[PDB]
Amino acid sequence: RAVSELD
Amino acid sequence: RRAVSELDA
Amino acid sequence: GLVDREQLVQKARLAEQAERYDDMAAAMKNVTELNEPLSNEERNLLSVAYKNVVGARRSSWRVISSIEQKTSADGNEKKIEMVRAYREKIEKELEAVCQDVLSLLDNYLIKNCSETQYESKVFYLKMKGDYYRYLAEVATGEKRATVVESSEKAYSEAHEISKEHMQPTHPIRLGLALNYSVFYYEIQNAPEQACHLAKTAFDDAIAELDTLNEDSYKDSTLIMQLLRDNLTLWTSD
Amino acid sequence: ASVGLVDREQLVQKARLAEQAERYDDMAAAMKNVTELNEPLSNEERNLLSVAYKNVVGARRSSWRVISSIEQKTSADGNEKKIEMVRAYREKIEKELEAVCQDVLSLLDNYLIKNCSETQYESKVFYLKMKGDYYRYLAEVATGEKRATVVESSEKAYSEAHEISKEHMQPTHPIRLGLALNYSVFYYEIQNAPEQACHLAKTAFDDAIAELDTLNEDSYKDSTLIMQLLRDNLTLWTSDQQD
Repeated sequence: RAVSELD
Repeated sequence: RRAVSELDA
Repeated sequence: GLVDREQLVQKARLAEQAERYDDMAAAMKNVTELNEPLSNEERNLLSVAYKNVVGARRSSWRVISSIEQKTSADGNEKKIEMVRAYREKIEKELEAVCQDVLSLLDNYLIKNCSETQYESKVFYLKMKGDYYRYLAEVATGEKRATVVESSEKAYSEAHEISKEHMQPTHPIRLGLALNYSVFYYEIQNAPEQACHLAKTAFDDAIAELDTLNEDSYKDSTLIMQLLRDNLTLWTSD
Repeated sequence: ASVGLVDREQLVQKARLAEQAERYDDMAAAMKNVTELNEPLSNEERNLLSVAYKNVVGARRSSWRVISSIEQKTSADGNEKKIEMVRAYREKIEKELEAVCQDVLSLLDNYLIKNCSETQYESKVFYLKMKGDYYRYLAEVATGEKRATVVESSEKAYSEAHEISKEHMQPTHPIRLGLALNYSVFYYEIQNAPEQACHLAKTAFDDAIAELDTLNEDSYKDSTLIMQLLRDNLTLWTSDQQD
């Protein structure tokens, strides 16, 4: 699976 | 630093 | 300016360090409700609080959704019901947090952006796309279709604005490309668009990478990695 | 149907689910319900309860520590508005932490320990150690006469568990080792008595080593895990002796 922001 | 008590995960 | 705003931001900062994101979100919601614009720091404290609050529920939801699928194959009524119910319970929490944020975005944050505050309008629209996306992860049927459309409109509008008035290395414009690409891949199931978008945004950033400050160079490359990682992963079958 | 699903097996199943979802509040509430049916708990069930409440209270301990520490650098700078705010928020966490502690302690006193028959030594020890742990957690945040009272309450539970475990359980049993581990920590952190802490940890380690020869390969992994911690603590406690 994909990755989104790192916050 | 501290001592460690019984663990789990 | 008739209740003490600085205290609320300070409570938010505290809560963050205590990893108490529910408190944090409630503070920043209060700050937002005072109806004045948010600083860059304050924007992020809101973004961070709600991202963590909803994230804990996305993570739970996934673990349970997955248990529900091996469980249903074994055909136990009592257990299938129980798991279905508990998944639902988590869903309703997740959606309630999502409305909470989305309502702040529609009725305070985006509303009170002046025509030339392009950075803020983009941040908030991306955020609006994110949270409709999170609803789409757990929706089905007509409900899903509606929030998918709502996500597209927000991500799309943020794209237009960011294309014209922000440079291709800006972290926010990269982050948008990153999340919008993920929307395409995971919710629309459209790999070729996902990749095109991620690639385009990566390439456009590389072009301007020559003359980046050493401060912003660390900020942009961090996000550009993730674009690349995804692309690599997506172009692999 | 919609999670008004109440029979005993269902509740334990909700507890298991909640645990995998890392929703410990839910988990604790399920296991509290199981406990309140007034029947004994299996080994698995005991641990589910233990794990739920340990995680719930552990989140608040962790928060409490981060804020207590912020309160101490903050008071040196002398800002009224901030000193008050922090104080108030620390208190808020304290009250949550204590409420959870009573919740468990009440289950222990009025269900779990109460319904132990004289020869269920393993259960009585688990539960008494637990009781000592949670009175210890109260002691971490108490001050004055309140502190003195819960410190005493911790000692009584840890002490009784010790007597029972010494006679009727072997020195390699994970529970007897865990008790020694936590009781040693009680001594060092709450009583501030390093020499007892060490003696107890050392004695319990040595006694376990003696019987280590003929441990099953199943229980060998369980005991050594805990024995490491005993040792780690001992090493830490005796790497800053009189210098």
